[PDB]
Amino acid sequence: MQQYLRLKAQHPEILLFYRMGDFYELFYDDAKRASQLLDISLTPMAGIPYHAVENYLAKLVNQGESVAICERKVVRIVTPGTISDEALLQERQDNLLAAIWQDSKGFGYATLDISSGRFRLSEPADRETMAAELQRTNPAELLYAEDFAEMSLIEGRRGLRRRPLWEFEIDTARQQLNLQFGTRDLVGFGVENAPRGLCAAGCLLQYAKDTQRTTLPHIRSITMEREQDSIIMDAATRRNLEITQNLAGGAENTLASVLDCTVTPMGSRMLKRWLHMPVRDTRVLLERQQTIGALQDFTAGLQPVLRQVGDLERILARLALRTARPRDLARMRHAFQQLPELRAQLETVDSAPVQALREKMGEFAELRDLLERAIIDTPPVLVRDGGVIASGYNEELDEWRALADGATDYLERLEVRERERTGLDTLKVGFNAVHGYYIQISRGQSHLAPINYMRRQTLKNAERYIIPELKEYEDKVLTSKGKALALEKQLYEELFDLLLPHLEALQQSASALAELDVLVNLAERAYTLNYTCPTFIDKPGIRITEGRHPVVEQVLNEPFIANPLNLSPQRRMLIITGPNMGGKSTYMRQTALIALMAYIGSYVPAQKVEIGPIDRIFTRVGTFMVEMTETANILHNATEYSLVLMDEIGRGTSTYDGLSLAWACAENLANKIKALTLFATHYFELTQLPEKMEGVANVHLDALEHGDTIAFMHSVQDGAASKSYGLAVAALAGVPKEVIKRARQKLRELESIS
Amino acid sequence: SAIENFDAHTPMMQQYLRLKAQHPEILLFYRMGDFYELFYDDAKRASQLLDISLTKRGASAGEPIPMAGIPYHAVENYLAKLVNQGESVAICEQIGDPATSKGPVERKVVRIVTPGTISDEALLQERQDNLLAAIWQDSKGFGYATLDISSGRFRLSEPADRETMAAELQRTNPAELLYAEDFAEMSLIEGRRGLRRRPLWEFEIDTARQQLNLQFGTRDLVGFGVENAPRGLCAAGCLLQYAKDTQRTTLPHIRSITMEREQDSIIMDAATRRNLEITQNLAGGAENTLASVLDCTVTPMGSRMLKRWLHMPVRDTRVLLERQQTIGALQDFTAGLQPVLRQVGDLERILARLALRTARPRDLARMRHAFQQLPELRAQLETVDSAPVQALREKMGEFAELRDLLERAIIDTPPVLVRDGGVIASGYNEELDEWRALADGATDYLERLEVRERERTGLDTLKVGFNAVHGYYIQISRGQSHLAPINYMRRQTLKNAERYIIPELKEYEDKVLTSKGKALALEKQLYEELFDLLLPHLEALQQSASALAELDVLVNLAERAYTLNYTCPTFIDKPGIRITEGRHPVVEQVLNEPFIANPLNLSPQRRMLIITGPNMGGKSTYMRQTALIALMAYIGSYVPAQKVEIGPIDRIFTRVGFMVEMTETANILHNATEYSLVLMDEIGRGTSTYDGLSLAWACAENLANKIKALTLFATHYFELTQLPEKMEGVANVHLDALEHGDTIAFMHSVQDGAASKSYGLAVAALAGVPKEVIKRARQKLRELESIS
DNA sequence: AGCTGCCAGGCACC
DNA sequence: GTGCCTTGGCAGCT
Ligand SMILES: Nc1ncnc2c1ncn2[C@@H]1O[C@H](COP(=O)(O)OP(=O)(O)O)[C@@H](O)[C@H]1O
Ligand SMILES: [Mg+2]
Repeated sequence: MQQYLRLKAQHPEILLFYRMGDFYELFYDDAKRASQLLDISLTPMAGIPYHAVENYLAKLVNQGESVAICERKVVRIVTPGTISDEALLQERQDNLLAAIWQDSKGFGYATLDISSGRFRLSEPADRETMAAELQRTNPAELLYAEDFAEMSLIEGRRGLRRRPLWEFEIDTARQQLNLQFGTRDLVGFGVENAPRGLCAAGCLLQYAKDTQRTTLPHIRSITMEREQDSIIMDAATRRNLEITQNLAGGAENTLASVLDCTVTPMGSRMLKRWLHMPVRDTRVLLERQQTIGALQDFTAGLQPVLRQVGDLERILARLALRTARPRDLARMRHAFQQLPELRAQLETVDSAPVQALREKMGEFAELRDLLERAIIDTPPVLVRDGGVIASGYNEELDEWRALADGATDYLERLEVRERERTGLDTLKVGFNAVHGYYIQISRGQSHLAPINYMRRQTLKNAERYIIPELKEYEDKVLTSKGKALALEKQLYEELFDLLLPHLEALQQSASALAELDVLVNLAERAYTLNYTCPTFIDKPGIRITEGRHPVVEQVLNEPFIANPLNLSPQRRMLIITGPNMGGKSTYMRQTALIALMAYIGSYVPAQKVEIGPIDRIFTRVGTFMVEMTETANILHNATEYSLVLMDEIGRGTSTYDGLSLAWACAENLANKIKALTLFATHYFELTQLPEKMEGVANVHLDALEHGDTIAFMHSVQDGAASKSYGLAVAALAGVPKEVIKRARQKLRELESIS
Repeated sequence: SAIENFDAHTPMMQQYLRLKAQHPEILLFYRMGDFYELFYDDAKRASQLLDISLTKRGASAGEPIPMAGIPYHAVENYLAKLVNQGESVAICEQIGDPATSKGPVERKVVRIVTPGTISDEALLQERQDNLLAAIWQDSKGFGYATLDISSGRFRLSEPADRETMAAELQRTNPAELLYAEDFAEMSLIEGRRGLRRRPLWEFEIDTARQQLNLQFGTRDLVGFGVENAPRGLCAAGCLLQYAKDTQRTTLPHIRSITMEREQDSIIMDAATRRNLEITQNLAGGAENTLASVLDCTVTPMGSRMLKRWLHMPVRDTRVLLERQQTIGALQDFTAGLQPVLRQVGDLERILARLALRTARPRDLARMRHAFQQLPELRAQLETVDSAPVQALREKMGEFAELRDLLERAIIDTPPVLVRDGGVIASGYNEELDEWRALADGATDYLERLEVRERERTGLDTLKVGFNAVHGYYIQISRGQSHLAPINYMRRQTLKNAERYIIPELKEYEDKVLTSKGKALALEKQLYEELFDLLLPHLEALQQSASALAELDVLVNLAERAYTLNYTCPTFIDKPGIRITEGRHPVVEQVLNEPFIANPLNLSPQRRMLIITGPNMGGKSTYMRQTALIALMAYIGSYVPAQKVEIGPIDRIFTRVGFMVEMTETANILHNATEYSLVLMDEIGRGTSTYDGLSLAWACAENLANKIKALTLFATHYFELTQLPEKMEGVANVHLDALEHGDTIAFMHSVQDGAASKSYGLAVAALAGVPKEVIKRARQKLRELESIS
């Protein structure tokens, strides 16, 4: 046990699994942390069983831990961002490697999805935009230059990896990026004039390659994510809208929960991506809109077939890495068989892009016929033990099998020859690695074992023998079965050689199939959930009719209530007064969301939506300090094409400081920024604003008082709120009648003064 | 779908289905030979829960039988897994003797492991209580009972309202909760772990009394002062009935019950406990809580007690003074006692296993070891001049006789279990010394017979060996196996060697095996004999463990008082709190800068402080420390300040800033009295400007003028600084700030009077709100300031 | 030292 | 009097 320490040197910053029998023990500083992650005991030992390493691996890997197995030297290493095995990955969630680094000018960024090969790079200018990306992409592993200054950005992130500065040298990166894609220059990818980003990308690429020690011919390109291309959404806005992850960490009662009725895992992952990346370019959208409406009818017929395609993206990765297993080629073939049925259905769909996805989807006939002949219906998990290549694929194999089988058949009749020529009904042939083939007599019966029988193993209640004949046909079995196992593997490896030259076209199929899933889904959702198609206008504005919060309406078993909205440049800002109770917050969020969805190509929960160009979405809807910091970022960055949602700011400090801060903020967003604003507030004094400045208007929520409770409504109406309900609720909440009456007195006296 | 009427099943599955029908909701481990097995549904679940194979074993009444199992020897790993996910398991054992059992061997469920009744070292946590509990509801209140099965501690109580009941669940935090079937307030109990719905009949009062009396050996419950408390007794009844059915043995360590009266201790509510971070930080960890800072006990049974104390402050002026006196006398003796007190270990829980006849060999060895530290504890404490200390030196006994029993009965370091022997020592039982010796002829015998047979046969590969399946043997290699004596009877064959047996050896096989088993049965008989010798003293032993735990706690609090610099507070007759240079006992450690200590004078004439101050000024911390100083004072501990005078305090309320705030606040208005300490922390929420301020006003008014509680009222509303003007008993304090220059500065120092101003704009400016906007908010502020 | 597979002891069934 | 079967232990082969 002294050979562990000297070989920990090899990899210091990584957990070292070490083999001791049927477990993988861990020592020293590494056991404390490994028991503190996986729920096991520390003795400084700690270890796991062999037929479950791949869970106590997938689970350290989930928490940003690279791992290193040790069998004698380090044989396997995994890292959070570089895995591609279906056991280690979560079915419907991206898993990225990222690299980040820092010039004096600003930041360079690069994400890799090792499975899809989806390789993106960006170049955030300021602090908070680098922060917004770290949020959105959620790298499972973060490479960062040692010299990286602003660590408060990535300080507590899981699976951080400090790397030398020289891995972010521009010309080493350029070469290696160009060698990877097979080009002279990266101009065809739109990135040659973007050196910061390319550094991030060169370092990342460098490292991926290392973790794999193979080519990665699925990584054939790179794209850059320009700022002006997307509607920008700060981390806080992403979180408040609950796009994929609800505020409480989970994933239900979220926008994706409602909108994500895709059937392939690769399509779930793509939908979620789109949802986090609304694009400002109406082109791509207007085209998405029209695709989505075309497949309205063809939904029922398409999805159940599309479901059979499966996760063809991730399978295509294990083909590239050459790790793909029997069941993976089997799932690849099953998908090819779907392609013709799908092609038949998209034939009629009159939409130039739907027809493009059918072209891009491919058919792949050779390959479908190839694996139809070369694999059985349902092979076993691994090639390891043969029985995967179908009978009739290759004369030679079949011959070697028929040989083995005729030795099995002999040995069965030998079981019946000896049973007859002994009169002993517990006789039987068996197989075992210890002894090879063997006859076996029960213990009570074993003394009548014929004199030619040679004994070999005394068991508790039986005895085992061998004879020249028996051993001679073992020879026959072992020979055949073994030669034919070696053939299956060679035959199976050749299936890789024939499949790989079409890797390019296949990636394109999975991707076309992936988009087809998403759009077919968005089409079904649009139809089922009574969404309408939003139209786009030139000036900034949001005109909604009977619109809704897409999640709240699916979740609550009370009726939703639909509200209008009418923001234009002549009506930029609504001062929303009245009680809150979620109602005001909902009216706002359904706005952010209806816009988000519009600007993703989806249909929207409303009788009608007109909408202008939006560049950022801000949603302070959630210390006083946080509130003000968030409010600061909004005032510093809103343009007049921003959508800005603000929730009773002022609460938390003094009547007058807050009244004043809120007044000063509304003035600023309405006269200076001129951004389209919903300004929830409680200050009644703010309702004078419409008189004191153009382009502000008053709207409100109200409540009905019946019986023994109070109906907090959901319905926005013109003008200011002429009532308050805090005392109303104090009453229903059990506060002594006399106290309430004293508060009511205090109320009429404080208000009267204003 | 098959009809599975009794007589369609096999004799075995009949026996199973009968026992299983007595445990329909919980897994049944079913001893079948060497394996605990599980069938149907149970197997399906067990398979999912414990990750084990789901298989089949021969249909019974037409349909096949799902099956899952685990060998008997690995049962406790799996009992651990299940108990940790709040699952009960009924253990069914074999009672009979299959060699004289015609049908299936008799089978009785002998125990039931449930999360509130575990008493094994490996299933529990050393520094953390594990309570069973029962709750039930009357038309007019709440009955409630708790057992700590591994010490016998058995309390009962009767909370008057929803919020006190919510306080009591939070405080006690039962791993398991039996609750009556007709319980109304599922808000309290839904979503707790180990929830157990029980039928009304178990909470019937005459039955509770019957059982409880019978367990305690009494005609009535008058001497436990609970004969008065049928609301709570009904809980006890249902608790006990349950314990008995889990354990299925006597429970001699459950000898009394004790009421927890409302007046006997400072009642704090959900909010207050959460917000004082007594044992749980505000995220859920234990890092940096009261208990983290104060808990340097050396035994686990002591760490647990300090935590019950911290959680239930006592209002007995006499218990408190005796406690302070102890922390005083013992201050010099902490360095010597603690290293000795540590070796006592967790005797509390050992005596639990002793009560249940469960204790293992290493349990008795550590009981012996504890006994061995008593004479040195009696020395160290004799010289200490303090009667309370001397009554603990007294109560902790010495136990010279039982110590000499374990020293003669058991070897120094025995194995974990009795099941293989090697526990009882030489000299204790002469019949065992005799049986051991006949069994250990190996010292040179099999070696001698081996060597003499190798020379007689001339067959160098000849070895003697035992293998568990075929007994002893003489082995010969296959090269030489045809040359072996004709006398050698072939016994076991192998690939390259052939083992034989002869009379001389088969006879030594028998001499050895019957004697080894005779010696194990007798040893197991001697071991269980230890329990009957010890058990008679169980009561005086329990009183010892308690003594040593309390000593651990006090010796601790003494050391804590020295190293952290605390002073004995004094108590007074009327309500009031008077702190000179006092600190938050916790936050003055996590901080790597000196803690700005602060004063406080609360009296019946100066009983509400409106507390203003900027955000992050130190307001919440000022209130938190006030309650922790009151909290520590009322456990007998020394306190984090220079001087403290504190009056009686019945209850502590906390509100920290919808329909929930309103209710919480109403509870404070209904149950607060002159003797309560109330912390409103920035309350008052409305749907308009002056909505919520109005309520805070009326609430502050009502608290000052009608309730007359002691009150720390932190506030953002400057409107409330006018309260002293109008209200009697109300005064303004503030946490100082220096805008002075352009920046902030939090001086963290409480001062008299209203604050100079609110700092909202300055704090907004510090957040990075653009200057042009702060400039215009100020233009607006001077607008609003001009009204008055 | 590593991998394979008999064995533990109940009871049902032929 | 052989059948059948969980999991963990370690014997019996390399
Ligand atoms: N007496 C003090 N001395 C030094 N630091 C303090 C003191 N009181 C509070 N603080 C620090 O200031 C922080 C914020 O204090 P806090 O009580 O929350 O102010 P407020 O409640 O008014 O918002 C605390 O977490 C603590 O670290
Ligand atoms: Mg505070």
